[PDB]
Amino acid sequence: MLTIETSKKFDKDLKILVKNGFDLKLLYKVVGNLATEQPLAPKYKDHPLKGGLKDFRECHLKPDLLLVYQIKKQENTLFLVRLGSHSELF
Repeated sequence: MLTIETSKKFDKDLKILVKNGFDLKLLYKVVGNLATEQPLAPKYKDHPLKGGLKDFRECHLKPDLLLVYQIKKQENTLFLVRLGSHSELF
């Protein structure tokens, strides 16, 4: 399967959600849904970004939370990017 990587800005994102209301295992648990992309909220539904950067896609595991990440088939790994909410971060 594909591993799970983390970025810098990402580490600073969870710290803001964990205080307001978030779980640690939730991420390692949602990974199974990120690789398959089954839920992603029916009304939301994951989608690409396009515009010079095709290797970039964001989803929403929760009804009020996004999740930007980038896949790397070169070594089958799931590298995350961002995660949280617009109102939360700002």
